[PDB]
Amino acid sequence: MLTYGAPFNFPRWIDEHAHLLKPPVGNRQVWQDSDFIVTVVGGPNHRTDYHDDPLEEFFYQLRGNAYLNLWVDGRRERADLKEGDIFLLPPHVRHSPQRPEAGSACLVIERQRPAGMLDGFEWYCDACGHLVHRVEVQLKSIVTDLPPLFESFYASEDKRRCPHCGQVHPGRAA
Amino acid sequence: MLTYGAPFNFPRWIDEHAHLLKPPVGNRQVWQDSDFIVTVVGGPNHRTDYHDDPLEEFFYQLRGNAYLNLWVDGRRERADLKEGDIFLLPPHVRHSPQRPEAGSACLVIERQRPAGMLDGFEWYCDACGHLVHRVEVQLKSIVTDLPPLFESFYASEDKRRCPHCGQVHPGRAA
Ligand SMILES: O=C(O)c1ccccn1
Ligand SMILES: O=C(O)c1ccccn1
Ligand SMILES: [Fe+2]
Ligand SMILES: [Fe+2]
Ligand SMILES: [Fe+2]
Ligand SMILES: [Fe+2]
Repeated sequence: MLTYGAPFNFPRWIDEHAHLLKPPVGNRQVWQDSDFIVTVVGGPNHRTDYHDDPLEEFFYQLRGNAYLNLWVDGRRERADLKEGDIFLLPPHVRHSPQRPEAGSACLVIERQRPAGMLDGFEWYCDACGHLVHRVEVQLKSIVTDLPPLFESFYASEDKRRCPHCGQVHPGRAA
Repeated sequence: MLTYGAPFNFPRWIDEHAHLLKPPVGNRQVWQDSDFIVTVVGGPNHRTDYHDDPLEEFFYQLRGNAYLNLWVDGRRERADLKEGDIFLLPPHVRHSPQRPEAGSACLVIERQRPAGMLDGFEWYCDACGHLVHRVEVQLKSIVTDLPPLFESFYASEDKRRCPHCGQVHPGRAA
């Protein structure tokens, strides 16, 4: 059977879910309990965490523009997602997506992670660039598994303290 | 490093590869040697084989219209991919994509299959509906692993012969 339902018009779906593609929610997963995790992410949203995904991430910036702050070869780099761009991110490339525009929409496709394959979330020192804190998580549900992780970092000067230079990371906004 | 390169404009890429999105080639994979197999499929193309994919298939019909002939719950059914539609096909749902329109373009995303996880290709009797022939294949490369499979079916009245009613399947065109 068609477990995931029939085909349906994507622009219409995006328009119908526009109220969820903005703060405070910001994103909406298309199908539940599927192997391919298909999400539409809107904006505005800025963030300071880097994601270490053990599998690939596919991006197709449908409306508006965004960018990914990356670590590439030990250096801070930026990959721009201009409207119309597609991009495939290799496993483990650290990325912090920034989505400054309201009304923007990006198709992001990932795979469910197998048991034992963990995701990392990391923060780096604005002053010296050293890793400040890393949490590894078995990501089963984004909604329940992820926000408390972020909240616990923001609430803790210990977690936010750079082990190299001692500077306390700002937390939620940089 | 960005193994798969930087982001790039998708409509421009599709326009630049338009000569490959029509007979005799018909499709073009976007990135090589990636876990996510990302393809753009054009037209026109009609076919008689059903695919039994052990993993999910994601579709986004970007330009023009297409449709999938399916077996759902023991009955012949059709899922239309109208321009703008997205669709997620569950594993093992038999599907025969038909792409009647020139200039059409559909984003199709699949995963590389692990060793031991095989794809099936099947043909069914137009008269009685019984399975006529099935081949299982470890799909490593579409270009080399798949066309000879199809050719060997078309060239063989034995393979094309229905075991229930004896009718010889037409082969390439129905
Ligand atoms: O939710 C994710 O997995 C993700 C996607 C893009 C950038 C950072 N994180
Ligand atoms: O190439 C495939 O895996 C495929 C895709 C869609 C329909 C039939 N086959
Ligand atoms: Fe990510
Ligand atoms: Fe520091
Ligand atoms: Fe298929
Ligand atoms: Fe038959």
